[PDB]
Amino acid sequence: VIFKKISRDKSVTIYLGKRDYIDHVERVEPVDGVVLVDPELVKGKRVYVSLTCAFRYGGLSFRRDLYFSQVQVFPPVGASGATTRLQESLIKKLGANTYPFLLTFPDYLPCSVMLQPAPQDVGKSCGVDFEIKAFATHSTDVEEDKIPKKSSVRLLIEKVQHAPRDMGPQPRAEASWQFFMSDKPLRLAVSLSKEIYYHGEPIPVTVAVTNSTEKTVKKIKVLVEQVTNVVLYSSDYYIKTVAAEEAQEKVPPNSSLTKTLTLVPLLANNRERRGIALDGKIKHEDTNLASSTIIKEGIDKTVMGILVSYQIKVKLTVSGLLGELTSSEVATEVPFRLMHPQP
Repeated sequence: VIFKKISRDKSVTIYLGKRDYIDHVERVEPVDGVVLVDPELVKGKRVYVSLTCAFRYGGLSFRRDLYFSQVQVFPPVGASGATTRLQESLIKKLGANTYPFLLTFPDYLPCSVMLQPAPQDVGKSCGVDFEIKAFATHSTDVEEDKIPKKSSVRLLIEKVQHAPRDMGPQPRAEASWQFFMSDKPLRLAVSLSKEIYYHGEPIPVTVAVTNSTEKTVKKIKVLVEQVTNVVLYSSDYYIKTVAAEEAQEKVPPNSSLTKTLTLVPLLANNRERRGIALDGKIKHEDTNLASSTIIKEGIDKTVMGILVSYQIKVKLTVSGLLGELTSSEVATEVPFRLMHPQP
């Protein structure tokens, strides 16, 4: 759906073909668009188009430009390169005051992520925004580099994480426990079907409990936890359960059990959207859980602003022996990556 935005003084209008731009690790879809100007109003002026990736935190406020690119589209510079089908269409259709622009993403950026704090959280609101801006600027004998608000337009865009071609090794885990006063172990092996999952895709967690203890494994709980780490400006940490299933089955003393439970991590699983890393405005409707942060090798993690990750957590609730006051709970975790399907 081709969408446009006109400036207040109607001098600079900007057209884009889409709002979501696909990052699939291998490459990122460039921002190809067009700018229709009113030659009467932009006469003697210059019109630029900019791409900005900013991390914001927060009145108290912090902002870091994770990436910035800018080009002049009027008057023309003559170095635009080959035009795309969308650009050619829009130019041939809108008239002659139409000037194409192409703004590429680098490979060291994160994707669109927003985070609003919950009452039990000490962190402030933060996120990563992507913004395209077309503006007209000019100088005079009294002022230079004057950019009036009326001669400019902004468009918020999305940068969406999609699965790359390859994929990590099969997620596996193994934890063993020896409790107080007994060298008898409780072993727990956990495997996932694959290392990358898609938003909405069922996640098969295979759980193998080898219980050599005199204790009873009263409960087997499997969660999908979203761990999020703000890594710029303030060191905030969040961890929320976004999916949960129990086994409805126990493991008696000196017993073994292997079962498969299927978790689907969805934002719709909890009405509470706060304290969770999302991929859009916390009140919109197509907002999903943020995709796993894919940190490219050699890059310093802090330039991602917000690190998002997902893990399967297997919790075992074991019974107390004679003399013990309460039950006990042990747990293990196995990481995995969540994102949108391949292009």
